[PDB]
Amino acid sequence: MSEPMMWLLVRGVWETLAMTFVSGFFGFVIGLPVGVLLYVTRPGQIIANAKLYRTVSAIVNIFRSIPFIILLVWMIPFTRVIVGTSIGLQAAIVPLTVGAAPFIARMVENALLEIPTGLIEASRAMGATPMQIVRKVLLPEALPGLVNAATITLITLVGYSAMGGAVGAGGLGQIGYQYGYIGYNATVMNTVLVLLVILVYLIQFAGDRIVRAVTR
Amino acid sequence: MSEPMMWLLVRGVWETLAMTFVSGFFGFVIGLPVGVLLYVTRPGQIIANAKLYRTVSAIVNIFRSIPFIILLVWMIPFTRVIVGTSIGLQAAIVPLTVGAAPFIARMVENALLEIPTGLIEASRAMGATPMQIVRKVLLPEALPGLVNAATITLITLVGYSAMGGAVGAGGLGQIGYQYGYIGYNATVMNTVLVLLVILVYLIQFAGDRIVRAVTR
Amino acid sequence: HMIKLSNITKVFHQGTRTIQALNNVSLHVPAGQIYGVIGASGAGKSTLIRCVNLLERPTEGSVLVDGQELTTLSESELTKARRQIGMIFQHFNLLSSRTVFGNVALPLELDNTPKDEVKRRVTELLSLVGLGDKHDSYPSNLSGGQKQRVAIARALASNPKVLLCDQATSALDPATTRSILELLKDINRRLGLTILLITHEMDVVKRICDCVAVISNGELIEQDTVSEVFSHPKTPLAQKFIQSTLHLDIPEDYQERLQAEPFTDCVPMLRLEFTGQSVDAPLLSETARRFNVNNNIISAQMDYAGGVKFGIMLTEMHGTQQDTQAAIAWLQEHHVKVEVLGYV
Amino acid sequence: MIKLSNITKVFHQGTRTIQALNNVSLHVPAGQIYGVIGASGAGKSTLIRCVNLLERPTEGSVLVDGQELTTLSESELTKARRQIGMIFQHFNLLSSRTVFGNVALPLELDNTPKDEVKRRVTELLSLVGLGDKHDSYPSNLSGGQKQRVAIARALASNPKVLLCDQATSALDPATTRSILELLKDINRRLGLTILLITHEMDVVKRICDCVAVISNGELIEQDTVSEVFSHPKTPLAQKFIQSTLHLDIPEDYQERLQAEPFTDCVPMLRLEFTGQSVDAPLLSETARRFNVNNNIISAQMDYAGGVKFGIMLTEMHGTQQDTQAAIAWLQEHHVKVEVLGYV
Ligand SMILES: Nc1ncnc2c1ncn2[C@@H]1O[C@H](COP(=O)(O)OP(=O)(O)O)[C@@H](O)[C@H]1O
Ligand SMILES: Nc1ncnc2c1ncn2[C@@H]1O[C@H](COP(=O)(O)OP(=O)(O)O)[C@@H](O)[C@H]1O
Repeated sequence: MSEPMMWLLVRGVWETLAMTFVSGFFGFVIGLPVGVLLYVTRPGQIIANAKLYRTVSAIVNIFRSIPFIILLVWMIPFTRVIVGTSIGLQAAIVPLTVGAAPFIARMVENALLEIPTGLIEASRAMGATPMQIVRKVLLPEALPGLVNAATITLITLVGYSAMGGAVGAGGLGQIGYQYGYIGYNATVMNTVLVLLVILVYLIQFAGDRIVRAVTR
Repeated sequence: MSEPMMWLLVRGVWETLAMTFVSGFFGFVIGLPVGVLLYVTRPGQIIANAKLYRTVSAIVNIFRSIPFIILLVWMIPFTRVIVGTSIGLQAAIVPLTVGAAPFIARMVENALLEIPTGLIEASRAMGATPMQIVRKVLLPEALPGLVNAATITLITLVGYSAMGGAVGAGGLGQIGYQYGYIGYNATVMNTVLVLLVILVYLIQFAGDRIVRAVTR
Repeated sequence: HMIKLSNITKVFHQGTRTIQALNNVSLHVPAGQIYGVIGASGAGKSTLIRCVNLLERPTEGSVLVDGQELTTLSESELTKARRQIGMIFQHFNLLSSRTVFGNVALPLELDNTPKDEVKRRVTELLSLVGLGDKHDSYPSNLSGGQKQRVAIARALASNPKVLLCDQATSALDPATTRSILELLKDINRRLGLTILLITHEMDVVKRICDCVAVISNGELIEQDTVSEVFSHPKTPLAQKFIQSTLHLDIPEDYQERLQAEPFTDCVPMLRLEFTGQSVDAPLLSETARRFNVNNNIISAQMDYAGGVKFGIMLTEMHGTQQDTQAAIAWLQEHHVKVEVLGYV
Repeated sequence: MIKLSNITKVFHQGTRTIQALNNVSLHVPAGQIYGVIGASGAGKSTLIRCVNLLERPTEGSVLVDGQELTTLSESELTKARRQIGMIFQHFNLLSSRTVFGNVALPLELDNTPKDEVKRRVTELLSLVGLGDKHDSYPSNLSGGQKQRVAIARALASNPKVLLCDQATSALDPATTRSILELLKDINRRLGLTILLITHEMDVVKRICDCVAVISNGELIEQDTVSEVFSHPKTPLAQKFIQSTLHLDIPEDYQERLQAEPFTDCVPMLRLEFTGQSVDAPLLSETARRFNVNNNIISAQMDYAGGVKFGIMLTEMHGTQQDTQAAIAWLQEHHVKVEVLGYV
């Protein structure tokens, strides 16, 4: 391997952790409240909206049903308008989080749905307010669930950020696209593979370590 | 709105379909046998090698870890040595099949762990062969989950299929890439997006509904 | 009257069809007393209890606790109201995430309280329920009863005037339901805490309840005191529940033979109610000697409900057409209720 | 049909040795319904498995229809398992099959002509009262209805033995009545040896000819039902008979109850009746004869296998000379009289 390459990988390893973790964060700042407000609106729950649910549920399904690459490309104009660029590390983050929100919100609600409804009932009975019941009761109870989703989201975002390197998000994905496809060096491809696999096992192992840490 | 253009784009719709299902098909051919192998080999189950399950579940896992483009790209030499080509669908369904298989088997295994043990027990007491259990009992009982597995397999594959455009697998995703990432014709990018969204729903409404029919 | 439910009627539309959950149910729980509502599954127990709390909205009626009206009220008022009513549930409803300690404290956090009282209030309420050992444990670790103690201490956190019970002992074993009910019982006596109660188990009623309503299909069929319901039951159903608590089994072979049409060589099979006066009175032993009857006892139980003895017997009476007629009549004079279930 | 000899099984789990069953030996006379009762973890589930070898005893001998099952070709053990039908708590049917097909499965396993399985299945279905229900799925069926499918399927093989694992354990008492009644009418009509385990002494009564009682992986009593319900040898058996007969000494009494005679006391008694004793006007006789007053705190009477039995808790008011005289009279008449204490 060329020394200018080793140093280039280390950008990507970074530009990968960057995209993946940042996209993740923003995706939760959105999907999380989306998820919560998808849980409540179902029949029987604290605020039950037949119609509000249907709307939010169809659109997440729409957004979720657009294969990420197609999301990214269709989003080129959006990105520039907001970022001022369609290119690079921070440009990637716009589509990359739009691609994460539907995964996340759906998961969050599915995690909330694991919580036995009698817990709500206890809570209202103590004179607890719908905000109180969320942050005081519901979220704490799915923390394992939610931390599980995070693990599963960040991993998803790696593959997403990698496919962003065909469209120039940079990162280890860019490096693979160039040196495994455009023109080929065996060594460079092979350490791209191996870097990515490790980033995932590490992301997986760590999450499990956190989820296993929550009390039974 | 070119009649010249539309027909290529409509050649593309065929390009995904062929790519999605042929992979889906071969994926299962590998995925389904491997899946029962995992299940039955688990500690409580029929064959029960915890040493064989450790091995196979590892192969299964490391392959699931590799993000798809990185697998698609890394695979080219092999894809080639197989098909003789690289660009084009008949070559694409190689890495698209390997993309699915391991992903599948874990679904199979998970779909088999869904059916109550002790149908096995009832079953054993009747003189049931291990073969007979799988064939006569296990599989038929798991079926609504096997079909749900494929709906997810298939829908997953559409998006996988589209990542292939960047690497020139030549499908609706390639039309979005070429015209979306470079040309930015706005009517084709809107059309490619809606076409595919439409394709996910049809895959799921088909399976979502065919599951309804297979249950009890 | 601590809590007052007046003409409470609740209807639901689930389906095409419309079910009536509760119809003109009215009951007053005098303060410092333990009130049971018993009935079959689907009678409206769960609804009825919930209305008091306005976890359910009574379609029409009045809900009055501590004199304070509830039905029409501001949601910010309903919170401070709910500080006065503790509640416990059949499925214990603890946060799996929190320690037994903090589980109790959560209602104390709902309105902001200094961390200092919380440490105080909680330690107390835990020494009360007998969990003081266990401050640091997680509910997944607890056995069934321990959970209900927690749930009780938790409902008692706000130091409420009224405790509600939703099938609260229903998932515990016979051994524990005794120890839970007697713990609740103390709190009622010691702190004078008012208790509303719902059960399908008459046993729960005769153990700790002062008053009892029998509910059937949204309706209250019998409203009296426990002493009065277990002694001189005014309803067939009422009898069914009572007859149950004392486990009284008339073997299949008897019901098969028993026929309301009298035959030759037949003796009457009759069931006998004893109230506190007649319970210790040797009315059967006497009745043999006097009326030269043979008393054949098919099964029988005596118990206590609300500080009052009572009991029931299925027997067949062997004697002369006159002798039998005579001794029956002597039991009626002595405050045995004699009811003839057939001939055999 | 079933002769199990000195059978012991130890599980290999958790760096811990458990005795599921320890030196267990059981003969079941062909043609008979034979119960096994015990507590959770008492080792019965382990045991009933040992018959058709759903569990392998670490030592001991199983033989059915004279044939020792312990050393067997896995291919011979299928053929062996044709003569032992089984049924389960949770009914264990294929949700994917209809009532009809579910019954036809074991016939399918060892290959049978299309019409022969039609003949067989259709017959066993009327037998179980499901001939109405041929096309239904287990979705649409009652726990009893399912357990009838389960039965029909057990008999497809036309076996010499029918194993019941907690078969009624979850069912309507009403329906528990109907299924045991059906198991019975099969015993009587078809000469089907039946072995069942339960924690429920009430089923033990209903259809069992003999009953074993099991603890710590050993079964301490083996007798008739008649014997055990009427003349329970072990306190544990008695306790079980305190489940069937419901005998409640009210709580006010224990604090009230005195260990030894105190001035102005009357004794409290446990009177146990057997057979003819039970239809006797024995207590009404003591009223007149010994001028005593019997007050009944609790009394239950029950049938078990063609013998009545009963127990009652009573006070006896009278003289020291009158009381000592009824009690004796009672004993001479074979009421067992036990003096519990004083009130
Ligand atoms: N939230 C609800 N939605 C629809 N129907 C209900 C609801 N709650 C109760 N019902 C119906 O009304 C009846 C009320 O009984 P419930 O409140 O469950 O008390 P119980 O303990 O007597 O069953 C139930 O049997 C049920 O059929
Ligand atoms: N396959 C098994 N592996 C390990 N331990 C078992 C197994 N089956 C049963 N046991 C344990 O050994 C004991 C055997 O008793 P069991 O046959 O279950 O009687 P019961 O039907 O009364 O539960 C049980 O207490 C159980 O916990």
